[PDB]
Amino acid sequence: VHLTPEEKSAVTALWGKVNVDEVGGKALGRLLVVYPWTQRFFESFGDLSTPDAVMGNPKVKAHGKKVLGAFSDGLAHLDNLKGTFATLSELHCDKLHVDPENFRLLGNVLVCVLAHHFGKEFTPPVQAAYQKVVAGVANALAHKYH
Amino acid sequence: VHLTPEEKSAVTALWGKVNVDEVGGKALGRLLVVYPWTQRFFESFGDLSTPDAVMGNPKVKAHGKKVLGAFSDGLAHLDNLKGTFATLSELHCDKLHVDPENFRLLGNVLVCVLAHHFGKEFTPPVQAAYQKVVAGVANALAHKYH
Amino acid sequence: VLSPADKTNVKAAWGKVGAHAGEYGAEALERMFLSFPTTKTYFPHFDLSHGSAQVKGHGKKVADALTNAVAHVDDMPNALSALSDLHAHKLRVDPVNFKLLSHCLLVTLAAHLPAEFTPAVHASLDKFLASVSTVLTSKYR
Amino acid sequence: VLSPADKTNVKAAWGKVGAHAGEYGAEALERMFLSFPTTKTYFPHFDLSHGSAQVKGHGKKVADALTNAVAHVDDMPNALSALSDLHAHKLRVDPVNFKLLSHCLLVTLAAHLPAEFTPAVHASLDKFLASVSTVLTSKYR
Ligand code: HEM
Ligand code: HEM
Ligand code: HEM
Ligand code: HEM
Repeated sequence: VHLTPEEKSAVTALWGKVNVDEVGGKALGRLLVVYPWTQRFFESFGDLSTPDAVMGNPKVKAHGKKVLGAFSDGLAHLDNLKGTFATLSELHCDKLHVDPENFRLLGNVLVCVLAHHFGKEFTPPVQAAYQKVVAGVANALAHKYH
Repeated sequence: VHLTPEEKSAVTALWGKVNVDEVGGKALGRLLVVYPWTQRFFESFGDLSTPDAVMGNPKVKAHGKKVLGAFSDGLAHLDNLKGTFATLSELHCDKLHVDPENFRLLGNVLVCVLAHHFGKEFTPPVQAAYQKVVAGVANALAHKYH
Repeated sequence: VLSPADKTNVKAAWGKVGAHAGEYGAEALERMFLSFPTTKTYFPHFDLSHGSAQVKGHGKKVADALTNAVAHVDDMPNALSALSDLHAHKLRVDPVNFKLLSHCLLVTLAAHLPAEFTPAVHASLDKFLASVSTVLTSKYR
Repeated sequence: VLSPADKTNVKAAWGKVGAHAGEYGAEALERMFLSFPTTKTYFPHFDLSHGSAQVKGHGKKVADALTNAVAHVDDMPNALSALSDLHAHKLRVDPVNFKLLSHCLLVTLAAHLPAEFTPAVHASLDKFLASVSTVLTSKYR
């Protein structure tokens, strides 16, 4: 993903202030609320019946964590996204059957959450860098689909 | 992009049958008829106010043959579509100010025209190959946007 | 909105499809699974191989929905109502996939309609399939 | 469409935008231009430099149209009719770009309205902007 050196810098600096169960949990939870069809993967969770329900779900939170952890490690490999996500891309296609469009939606929600959480600090140039990151991650997770 | 032997073979073979000149006019004409907002770029071609006007316009045919001619030239470089279309890419960004979404629309219309012209010979598998090619060309012509 | 020329072109086109609607449905589905492998994520239970009777039967149903909609072009949200619920409330296919199916239906119609699939008819059929796609996703949230 | 609840949420949130209309519009436009450079293709006739008067003025008009939309939420296609004519007949911006500006508008609102931007409110605003985008593209073809 063609980030500039300073864009990489911006992403990392900002990412240092993120707690993830909180942030991962927040991004996944808002995905399920704003785009509720993504819950299709979530019959198991029972109450996802309201926004407060989704956001407080310990299940959602633990999965947010798992998802952003993977996403966090990709920041260490920004020149190797297809590589670092390949066997993960295969899992999501072969076993989990998740339409890659869901990755794009999560990415936009992750951006919205980051803006909400950091406020003015989430400047237009910072956002643009993160938009490349979330696009690169989605594209890497989609790459082994067949 | 990446095509299987089956796919490259279908692309080459079908295109041997393609009168690029005729297919160009038809594809550009259809783009302007089907997605009429694309006419915003062709104001100097004159009258484009009905399907019959667009499809009978000689500047539309002329330009179609230039577009598809450049597309054709690209089929001989399927493994470095970016390097092959970089110049054109720059032209379309910096001089012509053409939103790359237009390229996706033309690929989808080009696919419809090959289907229409070739009928049953444009099999699902041949389509799949062309879909990979047109999405490649489009990402290539979008690549130098900034 | 679908214009009266659109509705005319759609009825003329679908009228020419005739008893092959069902067949063109499955073909549209095969084209979609091959051209756009991500759509296969919604059919993990189906054998999606060429010739699959599951694909053929599902194609018949899709083609049949499109038939009712033509039959009732002036009030498509009614004709299709039962069906938008099903997608909005159960199947939960992301909206982006409807454009992919639509494109593949258009390619199938083009491949079988040498005379009928004029630019004007192509234009009307694309608007019709977008309209169907909009009805089918209208209750999604 | 928009439920009574989405209408309530939109009015409440946009109400807090208040006199920051131009600032938030201009900000959203700037977010769009940096995040999605292809959108600059529609504004080659602007100085898109940071701070430019052209971006600030257009920001204002975009936000004022949205205040118009919020204020006539029970009748947006009429309220928006002139603007839908304009994008359909003249500007002719490809519909995909409306998703990109709507996203940047959500981001701007998130960054500025920490209290108001709950998950429920985020959802109603996303639906509202999609509705706006639909009316603005309804006459395209
Ligand atoms: C931001 C992009 C994403 C990343 C980096 C990511 C990462 C991961 C990782 C590391 C796992 C570990 C799975 C395991 O072996 O237990 C996982 C599992 C899983 N993912 Fe993704 N994920 C992403 C997006 C999504 C989205 C948007 C959805 C659905 C809307 C989804 C659905 C799932 C499911 C259903 C599992 C299995 C969970 C379980 O069985 O406990 N993923 N993901
Ligand atoms: C996607 C494949 C396309 C290819 C390969 C392509 C190629 C070309 C070529 C070869 C030229 C002639 C310029 C030159 O080198 O002298 C051209 C010009 C141009 N292109 Fe594209 N084109 C593509 C799609 C599009 C689309 C979809 C649009 C807009 C809807 C567009 C808008 C234009 C315009 C407005 C001109 C200038 C025409 C004039 O001379 O007035 N192109 N392109
Ligand atoms: C032109 C747009 C579409 C139409 C008209 C349509 C129509 C239908 C119909 C008629 C059924 C069966 C209803 C019944 O059982 O009574 C159905 C089911 C289904 N549709 Fe859609 N559909 C469309 C788009 C899509 C798309 C794009 C996808 C996914 C890519 C999709 C995925 C499904 C699935 C997974 C089922 C259930 C199939 C099964 O397991 O039997 N549909 N649809
Ligand atoms: C929320 C969606 C949008 C709203 C509310 C909106 C509103 C407006 C308004 C109020 C104007 C000024 C018209 C006048 O002079 O009376 C305008 C013009 C314009 N809009 Fe839109 N618009 C939207 C989406 C878009 C998008 C997505 C694009 C392209 C990325 C775009 C491109 C333009 C352009 C190029 C102009 C003319 C600018 C000028 O030269 O002054 N619009 N829009």
